Amino acid sequence: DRRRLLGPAAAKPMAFEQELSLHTGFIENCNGSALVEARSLGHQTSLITAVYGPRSIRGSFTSQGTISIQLKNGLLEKYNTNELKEVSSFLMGIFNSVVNLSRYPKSGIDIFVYLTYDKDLTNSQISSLIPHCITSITLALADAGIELVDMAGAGEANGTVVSFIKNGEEIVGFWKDDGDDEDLLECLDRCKEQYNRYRDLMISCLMNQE
Amino acid sequence: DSQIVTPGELVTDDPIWMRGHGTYFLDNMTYSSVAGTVSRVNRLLSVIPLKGRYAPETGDHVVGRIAEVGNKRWKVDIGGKQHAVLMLGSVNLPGGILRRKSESDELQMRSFLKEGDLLNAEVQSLFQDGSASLHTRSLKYGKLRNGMFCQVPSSLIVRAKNHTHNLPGNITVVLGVNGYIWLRKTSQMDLARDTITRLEEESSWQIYSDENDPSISNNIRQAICRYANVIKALAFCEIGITQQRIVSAYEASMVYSNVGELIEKNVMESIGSDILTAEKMR
Amino acid sequence: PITFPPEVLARISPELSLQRHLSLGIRPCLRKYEEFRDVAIENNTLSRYADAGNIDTKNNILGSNVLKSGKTIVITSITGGIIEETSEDIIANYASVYPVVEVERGRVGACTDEEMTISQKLHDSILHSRILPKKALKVKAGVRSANEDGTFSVLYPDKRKWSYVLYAKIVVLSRTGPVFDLCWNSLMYALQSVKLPRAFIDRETYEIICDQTKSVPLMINAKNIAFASNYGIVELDPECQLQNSKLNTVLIADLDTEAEETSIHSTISILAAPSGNYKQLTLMGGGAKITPEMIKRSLLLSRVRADDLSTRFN
Amino acid sequence: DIEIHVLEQDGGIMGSLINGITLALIDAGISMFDYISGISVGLYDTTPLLDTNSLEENAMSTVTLGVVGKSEKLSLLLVEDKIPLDRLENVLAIGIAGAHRVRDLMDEELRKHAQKRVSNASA
Amino acid sequence: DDKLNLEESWKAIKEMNHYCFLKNDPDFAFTNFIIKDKKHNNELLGIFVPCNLPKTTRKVAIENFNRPSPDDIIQSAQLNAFNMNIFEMLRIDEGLRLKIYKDTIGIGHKDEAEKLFNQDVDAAVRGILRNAKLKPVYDSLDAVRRAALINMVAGFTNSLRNQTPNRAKRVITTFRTGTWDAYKN
Amino acid sequence: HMSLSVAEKSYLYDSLASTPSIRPDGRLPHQFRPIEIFTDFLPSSNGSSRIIASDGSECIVSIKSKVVDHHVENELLQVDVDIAGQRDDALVVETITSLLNKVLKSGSGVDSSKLQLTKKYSFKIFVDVLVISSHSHPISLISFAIYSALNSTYLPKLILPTFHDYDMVKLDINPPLVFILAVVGNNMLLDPAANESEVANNGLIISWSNGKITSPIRSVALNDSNVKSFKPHLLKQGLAMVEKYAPDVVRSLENL
Amino acid sequence: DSMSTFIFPGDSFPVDPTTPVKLGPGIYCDPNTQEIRPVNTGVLHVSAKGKVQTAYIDYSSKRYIPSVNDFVIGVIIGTFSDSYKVSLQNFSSSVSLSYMAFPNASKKNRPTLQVGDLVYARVCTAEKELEAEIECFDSTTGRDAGFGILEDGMIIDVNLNFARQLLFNNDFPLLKVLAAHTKFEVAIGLNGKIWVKCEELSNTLACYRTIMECCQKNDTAAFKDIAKRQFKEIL
Amino acid sequence: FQFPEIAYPGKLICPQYGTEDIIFNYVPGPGTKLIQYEHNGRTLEAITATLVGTVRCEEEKVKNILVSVLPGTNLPKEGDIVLTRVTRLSLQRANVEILAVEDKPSPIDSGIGSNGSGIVAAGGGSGAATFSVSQASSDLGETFRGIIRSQDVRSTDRDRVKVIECFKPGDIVRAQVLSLGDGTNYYLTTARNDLGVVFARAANGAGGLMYATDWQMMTSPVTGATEKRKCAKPF
Ligand code: NA
Ligand code: NA
Repeated sequence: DRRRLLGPAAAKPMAFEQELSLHTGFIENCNGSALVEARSLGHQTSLITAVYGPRSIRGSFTSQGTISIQLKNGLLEKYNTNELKEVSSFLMGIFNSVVNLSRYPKSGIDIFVYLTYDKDLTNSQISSLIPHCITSITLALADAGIELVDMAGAGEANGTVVSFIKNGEEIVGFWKDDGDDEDLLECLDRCKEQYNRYRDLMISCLMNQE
Repeated sequence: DSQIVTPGELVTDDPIWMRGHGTYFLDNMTYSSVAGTVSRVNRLLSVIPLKGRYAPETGDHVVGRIAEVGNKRWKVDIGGKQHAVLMLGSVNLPGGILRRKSESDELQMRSFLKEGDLLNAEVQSLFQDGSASLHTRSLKYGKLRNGMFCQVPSSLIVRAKNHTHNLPGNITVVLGVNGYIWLRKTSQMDLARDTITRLEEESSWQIYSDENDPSISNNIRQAICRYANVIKALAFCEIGITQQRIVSAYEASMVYSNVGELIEKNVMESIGSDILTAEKMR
Repeated sequence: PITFPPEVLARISPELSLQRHLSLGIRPCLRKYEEFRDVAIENNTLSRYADAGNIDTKNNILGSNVLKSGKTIVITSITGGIIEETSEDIIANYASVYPVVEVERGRVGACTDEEMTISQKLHDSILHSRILPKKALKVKAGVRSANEDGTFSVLYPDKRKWSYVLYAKIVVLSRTGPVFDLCWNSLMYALQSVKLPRAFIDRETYEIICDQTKSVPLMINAKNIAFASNYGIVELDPECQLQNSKLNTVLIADLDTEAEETSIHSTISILAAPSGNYKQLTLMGGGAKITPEMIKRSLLLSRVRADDLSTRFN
Repeated sequence: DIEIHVLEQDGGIMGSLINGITLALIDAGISMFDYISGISVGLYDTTPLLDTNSLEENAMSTVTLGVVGKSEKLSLLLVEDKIPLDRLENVLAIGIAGAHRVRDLMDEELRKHAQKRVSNASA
Repeated sequence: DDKLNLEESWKAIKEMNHYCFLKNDPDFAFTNFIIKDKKHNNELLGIFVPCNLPKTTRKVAIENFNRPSPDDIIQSAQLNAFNMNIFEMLRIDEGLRLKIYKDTIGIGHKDEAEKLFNQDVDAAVRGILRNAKLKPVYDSLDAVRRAALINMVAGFTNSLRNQTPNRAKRVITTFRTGTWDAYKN
Repeated sequence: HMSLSVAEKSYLYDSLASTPSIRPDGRLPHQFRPIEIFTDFLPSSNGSSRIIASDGSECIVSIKSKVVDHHVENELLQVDVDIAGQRDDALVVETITSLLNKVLKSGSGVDSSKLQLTKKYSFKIFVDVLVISSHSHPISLISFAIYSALNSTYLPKLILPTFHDYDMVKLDINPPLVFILAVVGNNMLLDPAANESEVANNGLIISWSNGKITSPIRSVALNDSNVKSFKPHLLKQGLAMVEKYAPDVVRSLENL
Repeated sequence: DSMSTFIFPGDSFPVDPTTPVKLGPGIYCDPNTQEIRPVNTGVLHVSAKGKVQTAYIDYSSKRYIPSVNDFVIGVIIGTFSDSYKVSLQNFSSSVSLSYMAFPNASKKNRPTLQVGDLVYARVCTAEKELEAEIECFDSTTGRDAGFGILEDGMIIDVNLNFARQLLFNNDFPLLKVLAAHTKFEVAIGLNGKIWVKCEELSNTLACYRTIMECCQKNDTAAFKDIAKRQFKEIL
Repeated sequence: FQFPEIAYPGKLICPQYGTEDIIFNYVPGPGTKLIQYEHNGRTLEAITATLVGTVRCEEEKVKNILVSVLPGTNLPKEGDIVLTRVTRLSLQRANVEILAVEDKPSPIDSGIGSNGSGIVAAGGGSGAATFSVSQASSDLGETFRGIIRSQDVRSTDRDRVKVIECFKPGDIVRAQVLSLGDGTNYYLTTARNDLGVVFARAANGAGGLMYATDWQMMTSPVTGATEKRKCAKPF
């Protein structure tokens, strides 16, 4: 690498239900920002989002806003690039359903999600991580002053992530990747309860903070 | 029919001929630059390619899509080698001739035509590169509504006096010479191709409205689907598209009560051969 | 009476904003001339050896540091590797780390001039300040001998050579000004927390493998550990001075808030050791005349800042 | 824009690319002065071998030729491994000839495809 | 009748908008870590005003900016000239004198009562811009064809293709020559 | 196709959301468009397939194999996707790649035991996809091509492992199918056309194996213009629709 | 004054303070300090007087910067709606040449210049905020002023000092030693471009070679010799 | 009922209409949107806040009312006042870059220090050469670009406006957005008393700051010299 100090090439790498804290507007060089930390028994996570935008776009005139979402591995290179981009695409769909894009012609909104910390002491963790991503992105978008038709929420149960809006009446996101086979309804119910709690916490955070 | 020639082939050693497209020459020797048929029209010798993009000609009636909004002009996709241009002063503004040039309407060009809008237009003139300059000043030209778009190769569009036709089932077809085709609900303007009409003409105060007729019956929609499918069927059989062949395709397709059936290969071929046979027998 | 918020004033006329603030004895970052930003540190929280009782198996982080100054956050993580070696205070016998600085600003893509120069200067300054001797990176290979016949145990001394190679990933959130100092200090604390994993072995060659739990202290020369300071020299323009109802220059410490970064072109940066010696000095007279007095005050402030940063924790 | 996908490879792939381009460009109705025929010739000791496969391309030096139409003029001349100068010309001699044959083949297809699709389009 | 009553709608709004507020905020030493721990002059957040500058010259500047801008001068001039041109036109085609009227007060309704004329004229403008058909062409017409159109301003419309002997010649010619020339003589 | 005018979008949407839905070509909600498939045309590969759709979408799949130690390579099936006009860095390409890799994971995507040669060695399956042309989400297209390619895949026969020189054994496995659905209003559509996908409220990616609705299942925005939320009963509708109209796709693909 | 003196950027300006001095190239008036400071390395040049003396610094330069009343040789690189896009030097910012900027020119009667044509023009406008403008006519009367197309010649790249010396200094022997051998047409462009055309291609080539070789050599007296050896038509 | 005063995304403010007497028609302004929600198997048309802040329902000319949401207790739109920096000048137009929209800097990070130690443009460093167009909207310091045509400078005398006497490179100009324009440029105007140059430096950005003295003139305090601009009226 000509743009980085990677050191010697001869060298080889060394081989050998949950509480929530939500805060916004602590990053000064972007429009929106959100810190989300989650603590369940024998499992702790924490991630940060940053919304840069509405910014200018290269290319032809666009009739509406263009949202980009970038997942960044924090600390450990925990996940595959392909899976990260897949989740990114999923979230893009969700917030394409949520953000009021009509308000932002010829404009781009770039969202960055840093996965700083993800250590669960229990001895495919993407699924359990997605709802917190959605929480943080909704919080950061609301913090950036980016218009949202609703507060995008989500829940996870049995490898099934479901993202809701409108008091859980309708679905903006559905992610199911193995994680065993169970009937759909109770996963829906559990994820909806998680969604409602997360929603309450997010509005609360948006009323004590903004 | 005609002499089939390939690139680099000697067409004639005679220097008398003028030389059109598909040819190049060295002294008296004339060679072909494409694969196609030799064409002799008066003193003009040329070679017509078997395949090629739509080449716009002055006076052509085309359907196009707004690709770009620019400075005092629109860039429209016709399906040719280059984007056509549509000058601001080459369109009709909402109203009578009376309104003079404004800077304001130049600033709100997007209200008349925006990126994505389909329009019916005429090729006024050609630039040096061969790209088309367009105009929409006639009342029959403008933004297209109340229907569906489909397309065929431009070569399959046989030409006539008109390219906007009234078809049974109350559906008007707009056959662009570039192969771009619009299928719409027949309007009162469309109805008036016989031989309070003035109020009718003025009623289209909005020729840049993005709203459809609030009343489009399921019958008209089904018929739109059927016309689309049979036009695509004629295209698949490489049959030249004409009004009569379209209505004949429609009627012949009425055999299949479900319009979906028209998307299968053997059905398309059957409709095609039905039309050709019927044409040869008459 | 037309009015601009401090933010947009810093965008529109940085020089005017800076001068105007300085006319009141303050700065656009709301600190006075020689007032540093406070710093807060979470050390060795990301390392695998963070908890001696329950060592994280999946983790590969040898060292950790989380620094916060003003509103800027710097996260530094030290990973490692091993290279097979081939074949005094002089520079030849010293080593450095290989840092990758990632300053979080709006863009995505390859490294900016900022990131590249900060990385390289971190490397070079680690090398020249002589904080890390090559000898300390030497691996003492134990050997894995088989229990009787039936499994395996490893024996370490209380036959080729090998060397440790340290890598640093440094991410910077909420950048408001020059961030090299923060990166340096963060990397210093991080280096102090590094623990080197013990290593053992079994035209053909066998791989060396690190022990899962055992680790020895990365012995760095604490004498040579310096801390970073930066200063701006501003020339006061008589017309932009507020009424506050013949040329002057002022010294400014710990630059921030864009107005300062955009306006100030005369800068000093120091790596100073608590002992009294200096590890690095950079003078750039792009604007105002850099006088000896300014240099001396800068060295003084750098040394008190160094004592401060070295003492404030533990 | 020319978009090429090599699905299968067995040596002499450059000339193949050339031929594919010629065919596709002619099919597009895009005007050009003549055919360009691509061929490869290997040199085994004293004797040249026409249109080399993968096994022949290894353990042997090869020359790739891009010949314009029926002419002796070369659009492309590619030699990537060492060849005795005094034997190079000979290698070209057969190569050109081979390329000519290739032209005759491509031509032979086009005409047919023409003759077929100009007769059926009629009525 | 899928629609809901306004009262039912307000209800439904009250039930949808319901959420569970919670005053206090929820260990988490990292969040705490990231979230830890004058200027009454207002002369600093304004346009550059030189410290040197004397008060008199400041008064000069403020004075200069209190006087109308060149745009204002030309605009008001063009408006006044417009008013007297449209009165002079309407006068040439509709007589002027006071207090008696014979059907077929001065200008088609003290000659300071010209204000009333203006009052009338604006109404036409007020009346013209409102209806949506006309607004583009009036917006696009220059002062004199604009004047001819005001002159014309329900069933009078004839598709563009108290009284005067000759107005047709005068007004229509004015409408597509775009000059006051016919009126001048 | 793509970049329709607002008028066109309104017309198409109104037809597709009416009851019953009127599709631009008159298809039933569960009806597919005519496609044709060719196999066994790439001799160098262990398997091969080519699929052509009526709208022009064309895809090519190659099946190759190599011996690997399970212990060093836990993944015995790798899908590499190459879409023309799209860089390998592209978001959609890596998304499709990840998805396909998950549908075909040796874990439970397909039966890993069918690949085993020896307790230390096996065949790794390299599935190479080349999308020549696509006007809609090519996930079903690719899935079908891969199905055909795997159902006509032959591998060298075992006798360090040594193999028969001329005789080869047909790879026996039940490859999964991935279906794509368009959610338009209250209507579910199978095999969405480009114009249909331009106005669709949302989308459903639903995997399918041995006659069962299996994972992965995704909600996917077929565009960025009209992405709206949907009710759960629609999801149930989509699942039911797939498991109702999947065995006929399976019997159509598996009849040679 | 009359004595020209070598000078470096940053050196103290040595002219009379009480005497008014109009400042040419090389001399910079600092916008903040209002100090008169030299910014170019070369020879300081003070004209006698008149009404005020001109102080300028002649310095070696290869890159042309447009200034009004300069005679330049450009090449047409683009055609616009009401103007030509012209290049006075490769990699430099282009210059505008109005369609109206020609003799006997109206909106109906347009000039017949194509992309790739040589134009000999006068820099009429050289604002520091705007793109430079050239002209091919007398701006006052509107008739031909010896400007226009240059056909079938050969162009020669040359440093600015050489060109200025060629246009203004009549004691410069290059033109004279060239005239000694053949008849030729020459256009001198202060942008560092010299256009030459002879009746015979051989002679034009000879002119090209000898002009370039003369350009590379600092000594002036050598020219004649060079010309000789060059017009002896060696290969 | 009374409209709630605090607002968050997804919160419903009021139905489409209301009678209290006359029938107020509710128009979805900035921060709100008219969404048709579904409740009890039946339709409800409601104005929904899309932002966090205080809702406002103010009244402008059976009678409809503007419902919006203001943050506290962006993107250039038509009619918005933007503060710009003059980047280019030409006889026809003035190119500017939007630095702030309605007392809000855009972008939030200008990219200072990204390119090194000198004075470098937003994309004048190494980062600009390696920017991923595929994965991001724009580069670090990239700004919305705008154009002030010569016609759109003044309200009157629009035919013969000299932009060189109105703006200079580096000037900070207060403008209003006429049109969205194209992908590259917004179209702006200064044709109002409060619109125009709000900041300027003598010698085209090189000298010290000048202050506005008259509608068409600023002057430098240290030099006393006057320069011609189109000054936006302070206070
Ligand atoms: Na956009
Ligand atoms: Na050939």
